[PDB]
Amino acid sequence: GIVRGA
Amino acid sequence: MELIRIAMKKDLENDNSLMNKWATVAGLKNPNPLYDFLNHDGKTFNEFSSIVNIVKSQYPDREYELMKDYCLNLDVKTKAARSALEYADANMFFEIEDALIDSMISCSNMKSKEYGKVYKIHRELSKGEIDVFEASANIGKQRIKTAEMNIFSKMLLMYDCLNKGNFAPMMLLFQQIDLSEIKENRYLKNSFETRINVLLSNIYLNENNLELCREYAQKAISSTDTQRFLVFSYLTIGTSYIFSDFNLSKQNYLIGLKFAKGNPGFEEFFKRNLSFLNNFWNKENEWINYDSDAVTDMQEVIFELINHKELSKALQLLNKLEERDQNENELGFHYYLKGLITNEKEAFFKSVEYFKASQDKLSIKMPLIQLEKMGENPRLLKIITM
Repeated sequence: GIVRGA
Repeated sequence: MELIRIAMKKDLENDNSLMNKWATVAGLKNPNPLYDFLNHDGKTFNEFSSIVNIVKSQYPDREYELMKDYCLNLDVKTKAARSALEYADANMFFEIEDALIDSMISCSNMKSKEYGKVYKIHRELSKGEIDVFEASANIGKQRIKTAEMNIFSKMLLMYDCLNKGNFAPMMLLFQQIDLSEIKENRYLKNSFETRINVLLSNIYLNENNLELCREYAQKAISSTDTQRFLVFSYLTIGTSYIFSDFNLSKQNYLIGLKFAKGNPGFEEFFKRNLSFLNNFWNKENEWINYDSDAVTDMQEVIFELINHKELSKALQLLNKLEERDQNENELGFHYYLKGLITNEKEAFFKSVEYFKASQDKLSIKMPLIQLEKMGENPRLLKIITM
C-alpha cells in the first residue's frame, strides 16, 4: 500500500 | 524561573544587542513586553508566535526541552495555554499535549475546558481508544461554542478518514470549514491554515488533481518551519509523482526523509512509500521492512517477490494476509496483487470496486491498466476514471 498523512 | 527565561537572561548579560534582535523576531513593536516577560512571572505575550520564534532562532537545538518546560508552567486558563496545546498537537509532542489536556479538562475557564475536551477526542481517536462513531457522539455531546473548536472538530474526523483509507467524506468535511471566522487567536489561525493546506493537498491527491495537490503542499512548505508539516508535505508531493515520474518522486521522498531525521514514526512513512515506488518501477529496493507484521509492509515483500518472478512464494504469503483485517484501500492493493499473481480478471474487478469504495482516484489506475491489457473495453475503463 501507499501510506498517507496530514 | 522557567528555563527559557533563565536562558535568555544568561545570553542577555553577555550581549546587549539581543533585545532589538528578539523584538523584531517576535513581531513586537518595541522591546517592552520582552522586559516584562523576563522579569514578572506570569507575563505572556499577546501572540504565542513570539515565544516560538525566539526559541526557534535562538535555541534551535533546545526547542523541545525549553518548550516542554514553558508549557508545563503556563496558567491553563489563558490564551497562551490554549495556543500551547495547538503547538504541541501540531508538532506531535504527545507528552506536552497530554499533560495540558489533563489540566485543561479540570479547570474553570469555559474556553480552555472546550479546547481540552476536543483535543482529547482527537487523541483518543488517533490511538484507537474510540472510533468515529463515539467521536461524533462526543463532539455533539460537547455543544461546542467557539469557531476554532468547531473547525478543529471537522479536521479531527478528516485525519481519521485519512488513516482509515476512507477518502469520500473528506472534501465534504473540508467545505464546512471557514478560517476567517476564527477571530481572537492569530497563532491558532496560522497553524490551522497550515493544517488545512496539507489536508487539502491530500484531498486533491486522492481526487487525482495532481497539480493542485502540489500547489497546496508547496504552499505549506514555504510558510512553515515546523517539522511535522514539512514531513507530510514532502510525503504528499512524492506520492503525487508515484505514477508519472520516478526521479521527482524519489527526490521529494528523500528531501522529506532528511527532515524526518531522528523521529522513527515520520521516517517510517517515507520508507514505506520508497518501498512502493521502487517495487512499482521495478528498480532495486533498499527500503523493504521484512519483519513488520503490518499489512502495508507484508504487501511490499509480496510486490518485490512478484518482480523476482517468484509467483509460488508470493501466493502463499498473500493467502496469509486474507486472514487479516485491512481497510478498503488496503484491500484495493491486496486484490491488485492477487491479480498480478493469478492473472484472473476477477481479482482486478475487486481491486477496482475497493478503490471506488474508498474513492482513491489515484491508485485506481493500476488495476484499470491491467484490465485494459486483458481485453476489457477501453472506452468503458476511461468512463470509470471520469
